[PDB]
Amino acid sequence: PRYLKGWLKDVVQLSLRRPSFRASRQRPIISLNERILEFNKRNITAIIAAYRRKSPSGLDVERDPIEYSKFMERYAVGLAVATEEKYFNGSYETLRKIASSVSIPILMWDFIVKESQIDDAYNLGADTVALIVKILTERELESLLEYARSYGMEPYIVINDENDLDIALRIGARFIEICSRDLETLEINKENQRKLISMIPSNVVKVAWGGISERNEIEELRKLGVNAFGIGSSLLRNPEKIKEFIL
Ligand SMILES: O=[N+]([O-])c1ccc2[nH]nnc2c1
Repeated sequence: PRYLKGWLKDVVQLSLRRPSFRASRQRPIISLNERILEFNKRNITAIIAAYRRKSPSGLDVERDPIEYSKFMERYAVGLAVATEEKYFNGSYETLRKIASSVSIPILMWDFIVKESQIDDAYNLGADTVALIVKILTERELESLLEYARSYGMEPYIVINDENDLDIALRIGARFIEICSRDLETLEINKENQRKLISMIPSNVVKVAWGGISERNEIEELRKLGVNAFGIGSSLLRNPEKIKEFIL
């Protein structure tokens, strides 16, 4: 990984030691980036809802993951499931159960630093996995991106600044999350997010993530070319708010 500090250094050491999941996949790969493009063609707002318990950017929320996921199946373009253990109180078992209960695309949100975590994502039923430029070298990114593609997944490349966007372009990312939240400091900068969005070619599927809370900001971002919108805490507090974000 990269040289890191603070909680990101801790979570990378944890991920390096995380045991593998050793069962077989029991569902097809359902492409999230293609379903986003289909929603775009249907002029349906494409919302990626997240399930987590703890978060460095929120108070804990304890709710039933299956009631939540089955509700979101009716409205969301896909579901992100936070599986990191210490800072998100996530679990592979939770991802496994959600993936078995719904038929929309599932993104595994974790801090992927070794190929076995991609094996894990595949075997658990996730359709794609996040790769975070801030924690990986260019060599590691390209290797993990190629490894995920060899399973038929199109990884979800997470960027937060200009250096990250440069690396995402270098490595041939086709599916990019422009995250407004710096993971080291937890600060949000939407001006920087919009600058990055303006520098991404049209053929890349773009997801805006980070402090999205209002229908009007979705519409503004869609006008700038963003294809889909990620929303965590707001929907974890009140799932039914997604109906307003779409309608
Ligand atoms: O909790 N999440 O599933 C989740 C998904 C994507 C994100 N991007 N930035 N933070 C994120 C959190």
